[PDB]
Amino acid sequence: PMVRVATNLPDKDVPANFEERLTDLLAESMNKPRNRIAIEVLAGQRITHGASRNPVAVIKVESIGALSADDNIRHTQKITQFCQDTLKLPKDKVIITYFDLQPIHVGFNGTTVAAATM
Amino acid sequence: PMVRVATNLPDKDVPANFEERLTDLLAESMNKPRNRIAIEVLAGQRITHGASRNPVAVIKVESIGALSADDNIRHTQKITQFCQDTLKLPKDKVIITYFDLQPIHVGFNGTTVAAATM
Amino acid sequence: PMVRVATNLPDKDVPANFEERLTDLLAESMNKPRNRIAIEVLAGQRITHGASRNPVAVIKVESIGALSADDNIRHTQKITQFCQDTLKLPKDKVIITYFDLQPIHVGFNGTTVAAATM
Repeated sequence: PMVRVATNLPDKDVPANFEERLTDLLAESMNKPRNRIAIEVLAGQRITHGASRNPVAVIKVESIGALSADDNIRHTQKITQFCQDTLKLPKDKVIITYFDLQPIHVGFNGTTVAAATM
Repeated sequence: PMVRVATNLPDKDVPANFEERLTDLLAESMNKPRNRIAIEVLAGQRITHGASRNPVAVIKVESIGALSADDNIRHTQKITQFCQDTLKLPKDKVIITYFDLQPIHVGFNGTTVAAATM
Repeated sequence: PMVRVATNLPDKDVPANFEERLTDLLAESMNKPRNRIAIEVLAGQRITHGASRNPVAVIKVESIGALSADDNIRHTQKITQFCQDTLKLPKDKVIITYFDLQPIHVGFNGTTVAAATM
């Protein structure tokens, strides 16, 4: 999985262990190995939501599978709770988009994922 | 809708009301509520286009629906004109990608959009 | 094509000609005109991969076509080698996601790509 978390909160408000903890959280929720998870954090960014500059997170989650409609209820519950706990954001200020990828559309270790599997 | 505007123009050149005005513009063009629209602005960024560092904007627009081929002619006309007016970019220096999302692939308010609707 | 390269390497480690050279590389690999290629570079960014803060690049490549499973083996080989050469990253620290776009989903020069073609 490839995750991007952007927030208008300043960088000082996104704890140093945010990425590590989110990695563990998503490994469990998505049934994915921790070593296959990348997390980008972009803090101190201009973001509005309904034209408001109040604290908000906008998140993208890409993965080959593990993103069924049922799965995504679980990931949204967990990611949202995680952001509430760590970033102190309200539930309605965590916006997540999921991208369900084909293995022919991911490059890693110098070739596509499809080319490295059965 | 979730919108990301990246530009190599410095932040001082992206007016404070850019996000608010773009929100109103997209609410009208896309027939979406203003409160359902998030806008990220990333200025002062390294971007080339045809290898040139001239002023350019690269924009992503995600939405559940409202992105038919006909709709996207309208949004492109409006977003481009908006960027010409506010950022003083030429028409051929505004690049937009549209992502038409399923409601099972968006998390908001702690669950998926699909789980919150009829 | 619209390319985004994010790295936790500092900006000083991403050479000034990175974007120009990547443009030439992708023009050849993808059989696309250089003038149709935009490259965003975001360096000095927080990124972890398997919870590690070691040097890594996370890359997105969007294009109308030119992204067949066979094509993507080639682009991944070339982009990865390019990042090894210029950014001194290990092969297993270059992560790429491909997005194969419809022409109705790209705006350029004030209208959609579909509206400008045959």
